[PDB]
Formats: sequence, C-alpha cells, structure tokens
Amino acid sequence: QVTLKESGPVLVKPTETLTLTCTVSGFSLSTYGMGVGWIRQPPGKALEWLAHIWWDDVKRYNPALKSRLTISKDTSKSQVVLTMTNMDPVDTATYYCARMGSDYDVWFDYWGQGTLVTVSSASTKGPSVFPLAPSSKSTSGGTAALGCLVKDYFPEPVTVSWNSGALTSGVHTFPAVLQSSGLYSLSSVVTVPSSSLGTQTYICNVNHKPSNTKVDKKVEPK
Amino acid sequence: EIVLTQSPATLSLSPGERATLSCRASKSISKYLAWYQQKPGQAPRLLIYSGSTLQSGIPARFSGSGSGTDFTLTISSLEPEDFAVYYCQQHNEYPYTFGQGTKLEIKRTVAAPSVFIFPPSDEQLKSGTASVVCLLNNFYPREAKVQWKVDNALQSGNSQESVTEQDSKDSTYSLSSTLTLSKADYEKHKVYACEVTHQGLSSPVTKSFNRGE
Repeated sequence: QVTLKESGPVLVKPTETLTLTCTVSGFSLSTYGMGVGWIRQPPGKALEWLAHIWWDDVKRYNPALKSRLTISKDTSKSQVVLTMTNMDPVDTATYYCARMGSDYDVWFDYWGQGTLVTVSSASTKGPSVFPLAPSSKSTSGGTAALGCLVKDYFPEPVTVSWNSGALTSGVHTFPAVLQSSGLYSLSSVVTVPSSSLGTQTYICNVNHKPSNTKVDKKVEPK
Repeated sequence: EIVLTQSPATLSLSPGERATLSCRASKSISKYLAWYQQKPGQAPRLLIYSGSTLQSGIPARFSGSGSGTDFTLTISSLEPEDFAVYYCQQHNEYPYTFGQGTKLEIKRTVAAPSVFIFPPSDEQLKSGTASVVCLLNNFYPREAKVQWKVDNALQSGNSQESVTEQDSKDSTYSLSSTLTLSKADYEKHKVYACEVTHQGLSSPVTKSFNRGE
C-alpha cells in the first residue's frame, strides 16, 4: 500500500547543498489531490514545515527559508526531491517526507521514517565495536546481560541489531553521547536466559551508513 | 507566523487516567488544528485533524475539541503505549506551524534496577583506552544516582550517562553509566565498583570486580 522513504543519512559540509529524495509507492504523484511535503526536526526540538508540492506542480515553501529551497517531482520515477542550499550547522536535523491527507488542508497522514542530516565539516569515521561479555558480574540469578559497545564513529546514526534481527526482546540501545574527540559512543545491551550462554551464539550487527561500514561481532563469556 | 503554544510542557499520569493537553493559537484558526503522537525515533502519527475528526487508524480513547483560539486533546484510558511527545499543528493558514510539544510519561509501580557491570574488553585496552560500563536495567521512576568507585575512592568528570526513552510495554527506563580511563590509569588500580542509589532500593546496591580476574 502507501509508503514513503527518504534517501539515506547524509553528512553535508557547511555552505554546501543538501539534496533529498523521497521515494513513494501506493499512489501516483499526479493523481488528483495527492501531495508530498517535507518536515524537519532538530534533535530534542520541535517539528518544522519546509515545503510541499501538489499533483498539479503547485509548490509552497516556508517563507523564512524560501531563498534556500527547491522542491520538485517526477511521476514516472515516483520521487519528490528537496534541495536546500547554503547549509549551516543549525540545519542539522531529522528530515521527513510525508503525504498530505486531504486535497486542500495541509496536514500529513503518511510519513517516511526520516533521515538524519548532519551539517559538519568533520570526516566520516566508522565505529569500533567491543564486546561487553556476560559474566557472574552480569548474571543476576537465572538471567544474564551482555552487549556491544559501539565506539568512535561520526556522524550519527548507527543502527544496531542482534542476530540479524531475530533477537529483539531485552534489547536496549542507548542514545549516543558526543565525546571530547568529536565522535559518538554508545552501548547496545541485551538480557537473555543463563542456561543458553553455552548454547546460543550472540552476535551484534552494527550498521553505519554514512561511512559505509558494517561490523559483526560475536559476544561470548570471557 | 501563527504561534502555537502547548500546555503543559510535561505530564505524568497513571494507566487508566485522562491526559488533557491544551494548544493555544495566537490568532483564530477556526477548526483547523491537527494533533500528532510521536514516539522516540519514529515519525509522528496523526491522531486528529480539523480539531475533532478522529483519523483513520486511531482508537476512540483519543478525542479533540475546541475552535478558533483554544484546543484540547484528550487521551482517555492511558495505557503504557501512550508514552510520547504530542504536537498540535494549524492547517488553516500559510505558513504552517507546529507547537513545541507536550511530553507524556506513563506511571508504573516502583521498580528497582537490576544492575550489572562490565570491565573493559581486553581488545579495547590494546588501543590505549578503557571503558568501564555500569548498566541499570528496567527501573521506575527515572531518578537514579550512579556513583563510581576506583579503589574505594570517588570519581568525577570521567563518567557519562545515557538513558533510554521510557519503554512502551512496561514503562521502565534503563540507564548506562560509562567510566573512561586511559590504559595506564586502568592497570594502576584494583577494584572497580559502581554504586547505585534508587527509590526501589532500601539501601544503595554496589556491583564490583577485581581488575583482570
């Protein structure tokens, strides 16, 4: 049915130009009444409307940022594009594309999942991934905790999963903190039954799109 | 341009209660206000539009009222899943604007955190850093004090804490505390202890380990 997906997480240099694609399916970017908008959200901050475009090519832009914005569509490709010039560290945010829920009123009914745009002049760097091995000091009766510490990467985000997504319960992935070196660090942790620590293999899968690095690490009592 | 002012900024209520969230428009917007629910790292989910129309997908325990200048979103049988930030947004007039949000916490019975400790892996030490990690798992309420002790001595400015967003199934929080020393300093000392003080604990619990071992 109806879906939308923003192009992958990008790192943009101050003054340069951001280009985002929203790829749509489940409806046509030229059917009467269909429209697509872009809304962004700085970390810990409020939602902000950027621009939208309608089936008939009518375009609307946030007047505060109008001078920096372009929006376009191509129906055969099923893509809406957003171009934002003269990027600034202040533009670091999550960027969503969404469909309008009416043919007139501007509110949104389906949303892409968002893409984190980070404006910085620093280089990408993929993560080192260290085990946090289960022991007696992480085995509080019948239940054991283990994890991976995902360290020294830039920019955000990083995606972490366990056994390729087959382990989801007991999983805590903590928000990254930005260390003194200007690189992020985090832990992903999971609690599992003790009896299985000699049986079941535990792997953390760490995906870091901006730097095109993927790391698998086995975690093992030791 | 049209400014939207949400109230209260934060709210904490128990399963079964009614949450009442206000949104004020600086100028009349007739009925044309929408409400969205936004969980942690997820897109906003549209709840109501035009003040009071309950949207496709949404349970009837959500409702809206108001017009012109004043609007109220009501959430009626708070479940743990109702944890979120809630935004209003005017759809009346260019330019389209949002409120700053209300953050709703869902109360649960007090729970003390299970606490575990992790020494640095030998592998990280080989590169000249040590990360000692204390984990506090599944606690309520969010307030918890973690104190690091290296050889019975207090630590300062060398730990960092990160907290997860409130879980949506069991309303607990989790917390990571991370002690970062140089390799040199790590091997210089013997006993590493994380001291946890939390309202679910009659007395402060300690987890510890002897270096290497």
